[PDB]
Amino acid sequence: DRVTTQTAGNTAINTQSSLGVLCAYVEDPTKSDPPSSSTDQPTTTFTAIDRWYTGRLNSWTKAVKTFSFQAVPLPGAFLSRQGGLNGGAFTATLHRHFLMKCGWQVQVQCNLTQFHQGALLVAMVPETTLDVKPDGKAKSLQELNEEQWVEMSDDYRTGKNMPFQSLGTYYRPPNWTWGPNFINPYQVTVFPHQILNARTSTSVDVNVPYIGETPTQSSETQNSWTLLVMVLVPLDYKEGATTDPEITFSVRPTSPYFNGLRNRYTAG
Amino acid sequence: RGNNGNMTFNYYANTYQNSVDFSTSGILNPLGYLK
Amino acid sequence: RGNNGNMTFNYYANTYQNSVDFSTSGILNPLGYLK
Amino acid sequence: RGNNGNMTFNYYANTYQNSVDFSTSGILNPLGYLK
Amino acid sequence: STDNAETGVIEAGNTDTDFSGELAAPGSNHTNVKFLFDRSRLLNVIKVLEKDAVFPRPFPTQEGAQQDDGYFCLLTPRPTVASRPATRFGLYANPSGSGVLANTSLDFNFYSLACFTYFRSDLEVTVVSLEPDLEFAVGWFPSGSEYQASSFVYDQLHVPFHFTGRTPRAFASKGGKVSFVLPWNSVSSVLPVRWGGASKLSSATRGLPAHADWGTIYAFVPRPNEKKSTAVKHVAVYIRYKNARAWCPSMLPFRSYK
Amino acid sequence: GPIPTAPRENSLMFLSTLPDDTVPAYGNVRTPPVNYLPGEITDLLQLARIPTLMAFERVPEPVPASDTYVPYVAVPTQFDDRPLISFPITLSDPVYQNTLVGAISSNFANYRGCIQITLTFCGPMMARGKFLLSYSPPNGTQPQTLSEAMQCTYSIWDIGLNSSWTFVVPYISPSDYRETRAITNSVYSADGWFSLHKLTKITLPPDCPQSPCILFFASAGEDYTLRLPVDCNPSYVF
Amino acid sequence: GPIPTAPRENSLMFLSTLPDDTVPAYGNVRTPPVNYLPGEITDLLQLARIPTLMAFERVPEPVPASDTYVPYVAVPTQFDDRPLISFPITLSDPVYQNTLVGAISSNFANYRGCIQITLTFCGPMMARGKFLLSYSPPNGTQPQTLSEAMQCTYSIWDIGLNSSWTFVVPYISPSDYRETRAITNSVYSADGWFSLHKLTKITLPPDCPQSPCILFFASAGEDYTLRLPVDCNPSYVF
Amino acid sequence: GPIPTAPRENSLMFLSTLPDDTVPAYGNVRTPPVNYLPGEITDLLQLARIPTLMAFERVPEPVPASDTYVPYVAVPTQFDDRPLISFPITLSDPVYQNTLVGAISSNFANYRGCIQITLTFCGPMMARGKFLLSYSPPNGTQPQTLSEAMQCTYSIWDIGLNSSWTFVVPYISPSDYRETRAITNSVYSADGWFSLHKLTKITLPPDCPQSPCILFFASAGEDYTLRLPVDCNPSYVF
Repeated sequence: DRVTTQTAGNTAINTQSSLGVLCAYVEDPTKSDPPSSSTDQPTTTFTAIDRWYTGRLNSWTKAVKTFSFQAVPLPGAFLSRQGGLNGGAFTATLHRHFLMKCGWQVQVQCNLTQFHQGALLVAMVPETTLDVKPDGKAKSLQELNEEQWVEMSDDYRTGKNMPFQSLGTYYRPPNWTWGPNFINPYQVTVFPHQILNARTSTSVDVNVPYIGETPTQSSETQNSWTLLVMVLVPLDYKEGATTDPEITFSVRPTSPYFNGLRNRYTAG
Repeated sequence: RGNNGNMTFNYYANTYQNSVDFSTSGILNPLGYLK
Repeated sequence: RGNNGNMTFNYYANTYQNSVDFSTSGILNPLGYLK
Repeated sequence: RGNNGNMTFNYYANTYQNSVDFSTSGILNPLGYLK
Repeated sequence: STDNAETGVIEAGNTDTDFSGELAAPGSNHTNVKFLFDRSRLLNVIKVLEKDAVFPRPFPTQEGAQQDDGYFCLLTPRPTVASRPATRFGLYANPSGSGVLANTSLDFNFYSLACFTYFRSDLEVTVVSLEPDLEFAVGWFPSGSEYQASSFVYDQLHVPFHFTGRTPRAFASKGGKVSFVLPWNSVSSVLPVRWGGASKLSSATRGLPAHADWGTIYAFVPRPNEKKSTAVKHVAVYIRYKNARAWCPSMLPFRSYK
Repeated sequence: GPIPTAPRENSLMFLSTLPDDTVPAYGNVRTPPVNYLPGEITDLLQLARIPTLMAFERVPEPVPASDTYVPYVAVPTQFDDRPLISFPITLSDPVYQNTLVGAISSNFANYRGCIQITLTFCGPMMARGKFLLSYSPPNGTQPQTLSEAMQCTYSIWDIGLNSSWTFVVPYISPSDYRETRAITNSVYSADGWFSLHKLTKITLPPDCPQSPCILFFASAGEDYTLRLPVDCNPSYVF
Repeated sequence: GPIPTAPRENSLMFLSTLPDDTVPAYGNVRTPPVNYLPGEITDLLQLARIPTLMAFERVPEPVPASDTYVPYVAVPTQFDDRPLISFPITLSDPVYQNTLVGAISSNFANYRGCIQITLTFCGPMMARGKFLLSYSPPNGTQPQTLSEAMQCTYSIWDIGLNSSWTFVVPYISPSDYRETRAITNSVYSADGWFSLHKLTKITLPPDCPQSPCILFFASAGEDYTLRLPVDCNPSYVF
Repeated sequence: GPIPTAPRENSLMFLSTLPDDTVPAYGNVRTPPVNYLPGEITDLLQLARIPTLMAFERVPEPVPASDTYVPYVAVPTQFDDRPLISFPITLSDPVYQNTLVGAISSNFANYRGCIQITLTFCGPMMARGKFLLSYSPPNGTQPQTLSEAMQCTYSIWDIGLNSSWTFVVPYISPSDYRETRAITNSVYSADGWFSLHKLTKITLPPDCPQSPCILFFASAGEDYTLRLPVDCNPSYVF
């Protein structure tokens, strides 16, 4: 049963190496109630947002070290058009509503074949500030193109580089040492995940529901789910094989609830 | 249960000893499934 | 009820723990009506 | 029994006041026998 | 047995799967979330108020600010700085310099076993004096509330307003202790152990939640402002999580190999 | 025999909010009963539901004294594409400061439910006009344009036989409860803006007085709820 | 009348692990309910059963920096009768230090049940080979020979269609429980060694890359149990 | 409401022998069960009933060292009308000092019931002889004559096929209990004497070894009982 073609709206995506769909942490992340904390009528789903959206990540290479990763914030990639992920009607609905609640269906494709070795960890990781620089501003697409991969080091292991409020001249500047948005890179397999091994498959499936600190969250600021693509085993091949395989990803929202209908968002 | 042993008698009512959530209107579960 | 949680047992009688008025012989009420 | 006299009432549950062993799956006995 | 780890699901096996044997019988349940976190541990050490405080200003605090640092304790497992919620934990490695040394706090025991993303519990607070035979009292105000920073005059003695109010005040005896349990008082459903959002639409800091707390406590002497000596006194804070529940399995902190 | 007891560590502590009774010293006292006296108040939300006057500054720019705050907004004949009056939905804002909803709620930490704004046209009966009343969710910039107000939650109010319009501000919040006081001015405390725009100009027959006035009331909806009593502000006594 | 009481000698003692409730100060508070939020964690062994990556040094002898610890062991073509990787079954050892089993268990004093080691072959599909995975009971000298590994508890793993092998380490202990941390390195804390030997060499068609890698996971069996919570190590914050 | 209580004058007193439980600090702990382990000891009188060796000095007068105490009494061929061995029935006497009856009972204040003295003839099978074993009640002078031993409680023991004789010392006391240790050497602590007399000489065929030996055991009867535990003697550790 490795051939699966999954249909949503007017978009159908196909794979011939399906490992199955990782359903965590409920038996169906589409089974869900109207959000109890808002009393206006929610804007529910319709068939032009009941569809998949496809974007591009940076190329995986021999030079990419172990545990180097790419971070795709959701819904932040739609807001920033990261990797060409234009969201159409879904992004148009995002910019016009104050609250947003949904789960996510994600599929990441990478075009491996035989005579190649390597493994990619593909996880949906709650909750990250990995899309943000240590100065507190979000990464631009130029900066995401210049990395080309985020290197694991002392920072991002301990949380030392997470965004912070400066204390000011009144206080002594403290030695920042630790933070709770660390990545423990050996433990990323606790999250809803699959492994894109070169040996066995070209695509992976993860299916996640809505989670949050509140039964709905603000459309502009939430980062409750993040598509993390992390190298476990580096790429190796002999010369004459395909250099620089590409990584694409396909994102579908599940059971969206929109609240607080208002005009298009303009920043301050 | 929790780290509690004095089970015989409770002096205060439940809604004063603890919070309760408002109405809107072992054997372990696996954290992941395959289709 | 009031700000009281120890509901199980009262040591003193009601007419000693509180006053009571002598004999002579939620859903909210509106404070105003229109005719 | 042991050196215990306050037998009427126990405040804490048995598994908190004492240990209990886990499941796997007077007149005096003589310490020796002859065949 | 043969598997595919790329599945993301791996069945928890036993000795009898490949070899000859049987299941080891269960004999403990201490990994239960309601059992594990239901124990008291040292949160923070705060100074004792002897006068009406001026609450610490929001960041960035500038020069010449007249304020009383080190007296207020956020009831958070999350890291704090200068009685306000923080993202990074900070410490001071060297004495020399000039400027105010900000108070920072953590629950190391919590993050050693969180291991999860979301948390909710009631909170037993226990207050222990570090000075012998101290007569002291505990003032609390909930999440979203603030300190009432003024005094009133009785018989030409300035009596601060934090001696009273609608929020709980607990007077300890001479050398006594204070213990009480607090409900989950936030506007939020749960406390985020780790957070990726932003509280404001403009100039907010990513990963800093606004109301991931059970309120703020402070210690004060139950005597008016005229009664004061120079000797500073200290108070330790103990917290215990009641009816703890957890959601969304996640990571444990990195352990350095040096 | 003596009952064995283990006094806890918090013994002899006075706790101001303790939910338990104390010992009576002067019992067996009967008070005069209260059969005759009407108007018994079970719950303070019964007075929160009663509409009371808001406050605004009268006119820009010159005023004889800044204390001249007024419960109405005058409607000028001049047209410019900005709202006549606007205020944030934030219960610590001065526009609610002397309303019963703001004064009662300011002694509580949290609120839930809808605020009900009531308008009253106090102009002459011969006056005709239309107003657009719009509630905006929080945004990076407050809306000012009538086209921007039209994209929000809005209702058009017509001047006619009935003089009043009750506008229920919808409860749109990410969390189940909202903070009464905007300390950090977060999304949990400031719930956007209500604004008044004139749709058409007010038309008058001759010898009518110019610039009629709209009287403003604030009131709590039937679903309105308050939680977590806090210390009062004693600023009023000084 | 006053009840006669005899307070015990441990009166007014604060005990941090006391299994009893204290007095509530701020009751009658209802929190927002939690119907919507999935993934509720009843027990930490549910996360202990989840496989996570182990750690080893990459290659001997020269390394650019000693911090280059890696979740896999590379398989060289060279043959010598020693295991490729070996580590003691001791939950305080650095090979478990950043696994969930080691990190969770290190805050507990005792464990019972089986550790489940999961291997993953990340080489190319055209690669063929065989490995011998052996668990040794404690001994005066750690076994190194393949003949010595064959005499222990062992399983042969074949490279093929299925890429992974789950090796359950058997629970062989003199006592019912075992110590998590090897203070004195006794028989109650160190339960021997797991070792990996290559049975046959890995065979490759030409233009395959040399030295494929085996990815290592550690996980708790379904019979795994933890007891006696202890104080944490705060070394991570410094 | 607060329950009215009257704490007694002995409040906060620690009493080492209090028959009541204290507060648990570390509950919910399950220990490993004990199904496999036999030999469970319910009561120390089960070990008191087990016979153990008494002690006497070997031979008068010259000894190489006074530490040469011996569990038997040698039987010489010489005849004189005095007992071969005698000892008081007093559980603090050195003859009981390293028996289980004396060592267990010395940590108790009182005893009741019978002491059972067991004799064992360790000489050759060809030996024949007769002994008179006599228990004397307390008297102004200890009896020494065989005619005086015959007037007391006595039994004649014959050497033959069965090698052992169990002599039960009768419980003859004015009070229901007797003191273990003779402080003042009163009638309540010293219960007379047991004595061994030879009735006939031991006869031997030639080439038998001279002076056979009788091995002595002390043991508690089935009616033996101990009461009132006291402080131990720590003299053994120095």
